Amino acid sequence: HMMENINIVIKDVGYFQDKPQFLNSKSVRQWKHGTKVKLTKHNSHWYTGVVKDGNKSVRGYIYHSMAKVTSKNSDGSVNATINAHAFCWDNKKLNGGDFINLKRGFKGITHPASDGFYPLYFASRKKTFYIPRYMFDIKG
Repeated sequence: HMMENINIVIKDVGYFQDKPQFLNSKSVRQWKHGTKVKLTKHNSHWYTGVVKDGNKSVRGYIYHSMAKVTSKNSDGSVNATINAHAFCWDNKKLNGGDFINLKRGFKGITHPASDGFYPLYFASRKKTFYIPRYMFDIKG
């Protein structure tokens, strides 16, 4: 049994990445569901904001479906609540194509991936989706 499975759970967070992309980005923050933040609209699909790591200001980007806007500030910023969810994609670009919104706490099975693209086989679909490491925990 050289082949292995991994039980995974999708994190209870929204992803505030160092770039407005899911591939080859680092999390500046993984904000718990319900966290209240200030953001600015960056484009049709992304918000941006700034946080402090020590005295250093760091910019991040969060996908529109992970941020519920509750009010609009005069300076053009917005006040929002984080809506935690993840994604898996039918290709390793992690950008459009066929993708699925995975609910916070979604329980899945995957396999060791040397390239960091963890495969999810959905019976109902006839296809492999891919989830990056940073969107899930391994029970243990």
